[PDB]
Amino acid sequence: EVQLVESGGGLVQPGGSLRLSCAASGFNIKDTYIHWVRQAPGKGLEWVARIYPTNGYTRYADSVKGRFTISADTSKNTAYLQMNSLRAEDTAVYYCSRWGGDGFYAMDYWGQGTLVTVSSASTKGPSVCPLAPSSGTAALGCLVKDYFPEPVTVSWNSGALTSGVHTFPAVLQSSGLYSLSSVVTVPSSSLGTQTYICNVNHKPSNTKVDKKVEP
Amino acid sequence: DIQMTQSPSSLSASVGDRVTITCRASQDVNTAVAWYQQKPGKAPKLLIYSASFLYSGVPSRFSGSRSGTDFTLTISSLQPEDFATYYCQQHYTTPPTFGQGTKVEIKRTVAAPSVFIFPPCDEQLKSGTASVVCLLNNFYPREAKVQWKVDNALQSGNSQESVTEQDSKDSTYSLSSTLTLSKADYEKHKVYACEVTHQGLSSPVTKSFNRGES
Repeated sequence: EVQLVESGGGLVQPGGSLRLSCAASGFNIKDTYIHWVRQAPGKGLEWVARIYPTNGYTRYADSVKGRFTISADTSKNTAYLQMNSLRAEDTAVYYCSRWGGDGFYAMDYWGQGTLVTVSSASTKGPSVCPLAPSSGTAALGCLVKDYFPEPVTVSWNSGALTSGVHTFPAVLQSSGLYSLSSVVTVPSSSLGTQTYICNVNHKPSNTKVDKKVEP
Repeated sequence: DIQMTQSPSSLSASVGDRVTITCRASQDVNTAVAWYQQKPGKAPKLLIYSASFLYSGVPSRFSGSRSGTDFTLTISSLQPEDFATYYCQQHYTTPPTFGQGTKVEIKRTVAAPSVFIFPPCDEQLKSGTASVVCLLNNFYPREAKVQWKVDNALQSGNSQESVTEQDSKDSTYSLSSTLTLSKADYEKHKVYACEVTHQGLSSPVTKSFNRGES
């Protein structure tokens, strides 16, 4: 079972530094090249660096060379990206990836990515506000307001309610804080026959909230 | 670095349609090109390698080909699940480079949104800001005009929209529009209305509430 798992991402001030790691299992990184590829929110994919872990040879994109250092530890089956002199432009999800083959130089396996946010703004937890059904089809929701940085996750009834759910992408307000809504449509008659709880988790601030949405 | 010019930037085709996505290399790249599919909030996934070879576990409707420096991705029969951004990639010389993507969209019959307005809650108010939410549910096409009226005066620049990804099954969109005022300003007005114009509605739909009643 091939797995790539990135860690180390988070909030860091401009001019600061951060070390990412890409832990591999189900294959030996010595048998291939490992890459870091990054994506800024709403933007395309940008290759950052790569390493051949057997001899440790490295290449970099112009946009990062001199600031970023890729490395590897073949016994721990893990690649690293030391990121120094970080700028606002470096803000992105960072994926690590492999070619994984002899004459097979496509990127067949990718990790799930780690989010690096370069900003002077501090961490703040969301307020969670229920959106009540007002009274066919009724709608209700939860507003998750003024949190930083991304990401926020939301489920309904601990993941048991999924049908009709819409959790919208966050919007960035002019204040520099995020907010997002999650809603669900339900039959109007159902409103007296079940409770609805939205489960909000903001990892960066360690804020967990469970608001009941009362009609 | 070698530039990979991908066209079109976005497209819309119906289920069963033959879609064709083109990528052109600025320098020679041999057959060292791959194609990826990216769904929102997730890693890219490999479709094609070395220009023309299907990667195992990818449906047969995905294929690839080359014509010198022109590279083509063909989805022979588009499906509701194929909503994504597709990327070409040369890996002939370092740095490997990606095209800027092609957003594929599923075309379907028109569907009018249901509309819901939500007032701000008591908790949020005390913080010094009030948010009013308008929900458009399960509609197509994406294009929708959502206008905010406060005491019948049209608002500008104080709302923000967000849209879900196309529904994997019924190929519709949903949309949230949040109107943000101050607690002070919100307290000075009575009638809050969301006005929705859309291809599937014969005339604009309005949902409103009055502050003081709910």
